Amino acid sequence: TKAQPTEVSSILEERIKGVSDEANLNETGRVLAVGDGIARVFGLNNIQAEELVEFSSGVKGMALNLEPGQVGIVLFGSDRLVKEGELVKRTGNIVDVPVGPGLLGRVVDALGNPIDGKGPIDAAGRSRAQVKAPGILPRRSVHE
Amino acid sequence: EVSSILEERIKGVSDEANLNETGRVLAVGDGIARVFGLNNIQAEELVEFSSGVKGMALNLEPGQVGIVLFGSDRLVKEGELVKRTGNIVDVPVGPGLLGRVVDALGNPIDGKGPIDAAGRSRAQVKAPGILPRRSVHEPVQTGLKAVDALVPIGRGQRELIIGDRQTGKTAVALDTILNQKRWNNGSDESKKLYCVYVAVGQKRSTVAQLVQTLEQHDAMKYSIIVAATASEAAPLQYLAPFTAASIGEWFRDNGKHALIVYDDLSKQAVAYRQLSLLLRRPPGREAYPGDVFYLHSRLLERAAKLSEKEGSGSLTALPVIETQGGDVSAYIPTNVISITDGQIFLEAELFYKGIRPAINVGLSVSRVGSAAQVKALKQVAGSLKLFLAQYREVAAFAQSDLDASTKQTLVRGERLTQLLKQNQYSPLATEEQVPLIYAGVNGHLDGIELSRIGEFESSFLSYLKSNHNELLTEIREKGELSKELLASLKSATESFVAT
Amino acid sequence: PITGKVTAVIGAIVDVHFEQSELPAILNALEIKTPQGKLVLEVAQHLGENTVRTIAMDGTEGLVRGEKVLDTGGPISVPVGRETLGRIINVIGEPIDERGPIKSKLRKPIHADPPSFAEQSTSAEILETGIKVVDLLAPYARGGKIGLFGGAGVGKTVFIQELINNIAKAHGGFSVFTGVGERTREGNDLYREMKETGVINLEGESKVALVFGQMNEPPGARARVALTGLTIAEYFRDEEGQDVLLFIDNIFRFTQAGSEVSALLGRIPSAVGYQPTLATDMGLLQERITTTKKGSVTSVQAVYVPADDLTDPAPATTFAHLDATTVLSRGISELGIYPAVDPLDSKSRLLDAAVVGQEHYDVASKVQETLQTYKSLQDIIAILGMDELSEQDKLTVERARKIQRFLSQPFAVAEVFTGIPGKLVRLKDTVASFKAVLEGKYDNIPEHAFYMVGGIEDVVAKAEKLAA
Amino acid sequence: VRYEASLRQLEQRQLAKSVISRVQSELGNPKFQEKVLQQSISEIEQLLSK
Amino acid sequence: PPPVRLFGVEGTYATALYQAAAKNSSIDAAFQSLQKVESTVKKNPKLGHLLLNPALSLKDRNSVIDAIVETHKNLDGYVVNLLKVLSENNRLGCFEKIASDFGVLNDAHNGLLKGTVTSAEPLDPKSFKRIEKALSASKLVGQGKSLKLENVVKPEIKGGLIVELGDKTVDLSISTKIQKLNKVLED
Repeated sequence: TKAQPTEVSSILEERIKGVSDEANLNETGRVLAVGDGIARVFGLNNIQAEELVEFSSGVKGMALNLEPGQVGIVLFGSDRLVKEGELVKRTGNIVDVPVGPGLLGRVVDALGNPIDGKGPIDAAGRSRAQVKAPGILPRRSVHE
Repeated sequence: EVSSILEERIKGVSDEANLNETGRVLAVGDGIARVFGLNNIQAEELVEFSSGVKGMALNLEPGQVGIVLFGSDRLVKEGELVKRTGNIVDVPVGPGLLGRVVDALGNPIDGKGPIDAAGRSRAQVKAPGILPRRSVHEPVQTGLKAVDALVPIGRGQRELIIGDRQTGKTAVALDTILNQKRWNNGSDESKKLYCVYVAVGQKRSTVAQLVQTLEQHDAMKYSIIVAATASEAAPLQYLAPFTAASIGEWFRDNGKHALIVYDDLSKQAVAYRQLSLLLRRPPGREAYPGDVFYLHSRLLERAAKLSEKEGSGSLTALPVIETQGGDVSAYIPTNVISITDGQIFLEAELFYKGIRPAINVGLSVSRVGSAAQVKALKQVAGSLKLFLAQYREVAAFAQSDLDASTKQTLVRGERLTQLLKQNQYSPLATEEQVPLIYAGVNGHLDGIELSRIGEFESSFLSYLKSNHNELLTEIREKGELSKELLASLKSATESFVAT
Repeated sequence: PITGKVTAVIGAIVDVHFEQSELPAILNALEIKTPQGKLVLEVAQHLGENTVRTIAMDGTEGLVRGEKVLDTGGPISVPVGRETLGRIINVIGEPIDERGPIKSKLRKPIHADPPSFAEQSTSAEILETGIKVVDLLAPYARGGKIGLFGGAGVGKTVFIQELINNIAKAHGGFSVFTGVGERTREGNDLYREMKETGVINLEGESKVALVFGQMNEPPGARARVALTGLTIAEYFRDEEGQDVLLFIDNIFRFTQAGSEVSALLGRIPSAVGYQPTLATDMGLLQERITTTKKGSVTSVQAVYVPADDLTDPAPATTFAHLDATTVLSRGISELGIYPAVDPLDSKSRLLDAAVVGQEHYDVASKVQETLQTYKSLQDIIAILGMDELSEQDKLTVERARKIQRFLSQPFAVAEVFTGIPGKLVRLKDTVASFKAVLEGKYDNIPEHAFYMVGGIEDVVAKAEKLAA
Repeated sequence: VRYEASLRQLEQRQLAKSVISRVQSELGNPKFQEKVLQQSISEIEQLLSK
Repeated sequence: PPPVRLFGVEGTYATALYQAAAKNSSIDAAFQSLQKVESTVKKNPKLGHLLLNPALSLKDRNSVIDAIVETHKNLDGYVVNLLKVLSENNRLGCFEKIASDFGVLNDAHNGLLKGTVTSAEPLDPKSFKRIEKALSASKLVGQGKSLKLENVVKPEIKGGLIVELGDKTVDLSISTKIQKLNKVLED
């Protein structure tokens, strides 16, 4: 008739068997269709939008498509490390990167991993990647 | 009479069948019957319907196998047993195709007779390796002085013929076969080029003229004409060069040589476009499949001059690509241009200027070079290339007042241009190619007026034959030009210019 | 064992459905035993229900659906050793030199990650060559990619051969000529020439290892020939220490192969049709060519520009990766100059006043300025006459035409073919020669007697003997 | 010659409608029964031979 | 997992059900009860026609299931959990689709093949038996794979018969023989 991400036999079999979906699909997922640096996970109902998820792959990902009972993550990580039916655990936090004062004099990659290696991370806080820019009233005339 | 025919026809349905694996059409639309069954099924396997049509199965889908029909949909109808022929596409190979116009399956459409065949061999066969190949020493002669010298061609070699249709695109190709008649007479079967003309998307009326022309010039007896006509279905068109190549492999394998001229692989491309789009497989650039490149590469790299490991035999090829503006930019030309070694670039401007068939030989190139050229013909035609090279540049000041050097180039060059004119279906012996270029090189043509070049040619040749057809016979047999022979030749030409 | 039955063959994209809990990982290597020997499929997706989507590395003809497959478990592991040298090796790591089973002790996965910041070039040094022209006018870098331009007709293949010899002297290196989208005719020519010029000496040593990937070989295998070549190179660099120089043929035909596989994979073609993953794939390929602590790979590539439409992403991206370009010209070779390098086209970023020193930079600028002025001068020289132009101007032109001749040096590899012993000249003696030539001391010597020579000192002798 | 050849083709078409007539004869008669029975036993003969 | 794949197509439901109910070993019960509740559901004209129709909502469908579970109880509660799933998935027209498939899987587990003797007439009992015998005699019906052979009468086929089973058919019909004969006597 139509195609649904619940047509999957393992999904159906859990439902047919009347098996519970609490806290294994509310905060854990199991990976379904994965490939092309995007993964489709079943569950994670307590996922926040643009949360950081940590896969059992080790890969971390930012939820892009929050779909009814499905999430389409983007893998910040190689597909090599990812296999189908991996367990995706909520990192629980919106994508934030460490921010602070003592990052001067050290290369970091986007996650914050020092990729010059130098500088074991010293960062005061972490702050969400997407931040809405200050208002009109926040701005003031340039002169320096 | 009608009875003799009845007995044959009844004999042709005598002997009861006994079916095995079948599939049944669920729905048939757009030449894509979707069949339930055919659990086991070789890829590119032939399946024969209960409408009798044959097909191949480009999509093997998981629970239904999406057959591609080689024919009309009317014949097919819902719920139709689709017997599994159980044989991948194969076509007869053997000497029985010689002097036969056959359809793709191999059925003589000329009906001149059933094919004597030692095998039916599958359509797509992988290319011969690095070490199976060997350097091409043998030239192939077209009987057109310019092609044989300016664009020296060999045997095994694959070289493009990109040009606009009906300028005697087919004529240029046909001319080679006729000069190859001479070679064919020559006993050795590396000299018996058993040519294969692959007519793709060409109407039967035109191909009837071609067949008759080949017969007229008595060349249709080592020829094979593979016919996939304009109306003939796109699977047949797609596989027509592939199947045709397999025939070619048989000659090559036997150590013999042959020439396969694919005209035009552009329509082979178009047929694949029809197939791909209908199989929902994405069409590439210019709505022409992206792995059409992959097809062309497989087909064109089966053409090879083998080594003595696999016997020194060959399969010369000459793919023809049809252009509508000379748009080499176009995806299908770009691909073919890359694959081929050498190009022949035939151009309209020349046609108008009375060179019919018309070739722009400034924009023709060879990337297999003069290693496949007669040593003799090479010797007396290096000069020609340089004079003509200057002539191109100095044609850009031709239209008044000019330095003597420029004007001199024009005199030799205009005479040469007239000498390099040629009309359809005139092949010319190597022993007469060698003299004509020598004259031009020595600037002996300069004196004899442009209009009188035509008169000069026939007269010169007869005069050479009368004076010394011993010399001519020496050119042919020695195959090399001894200094004494060129001395004499120079004297002879001077004498001929005098009268 | 991990087994599955083929459940589709739509195109050459073969989906295999495996019994559950035999979970694959992306980039695995599957081998289907076939009457074609094997069909090697590489898992590039998981379609769930323990089904995959793969690409093929071998032909897909005559497949009977439902064939059992066995999963190796990861990227194909391609033989490495010094046994691979002088062997044309197919994608599946099998002889296409046909010299039989290679005795390559260890094999290593083809998909691999690029080195860390530390094991990437932190400072770049000039890998030496015997060709003076190369070491002046386009100095080769350690880790660097210097992409050759100017096709065979400039003696490109012979130039490449010369480089193999030079590399061997230079470091101790080896090479691997990897050919992408090979014309099988050209491949034959290369093998025969390479044997003859002894870069592959069967009895002797073979420096260069050959991997040829014909156009006919499926697009998936066309994409993976490059990575396979690279794996051998990294074994040389990392595990034999040796610097290597890896030739690539058309990276346009690399692009074309990748583009096709993207469309097959269903991925939307990006601009001009080129794959959406063009950057990252090239990125991996050209970041596994770098200077590790051990050796360094360096890659000389052939760029088949699409009708000089450099604007297009495939050339633009290629030029983005290439550090320097050496632009051989057919005009130059027609002025009898072998090296056929046209330095007014060849441009390098490795000519800097740090990379090769300030003195070298200034000297280079002078030699270039001399040539540039000479070229412009030749424009008006033809009409005006050289003798009618300034004493300074004809001094420059005279010196230049002599310099131009001095650039030419016989090639060691083709010493047999020319009959002229080649020259392997080190960087220091290159610098010395041009300084003196700039002061034109021994450039008061006829052009023909300053023709086809190596170092300045050598041609002092030749000058005298010619005159005598 | 032309009309002779045309007549020969016309004869085949005349006999074509006669073939149709003879088909109708098979489908009516207890040849319809007897020869279906023959197909049944033939199918048995083939299928036992498998 | 299932011993045979129907390659889904709502056979994915059947498969999932099959393995779940196979380990619950309640597939015969399920199938029979499923047939039984279906027969009387179908014979409820509203929602035996409109059940196929997709007029019903999510909420209206759920209320249909509540009526359905009033119609019978038990006999595999995994197919009762299936009813809920199917209403939720809003498909209840390809319900009998799943039923047919489940029957095939069920009887596949039992190891039973279904063949057919499509014919133009209802054949002799001698013919029925002889063909059934013949099929078992041939390796085509292997052992443990039983035979239900159903002769069917089809008017479209004019005379003769085609025996089908094992996706191998032997078609000794008059219609097909006639087709080739006619063709060659028109060619």
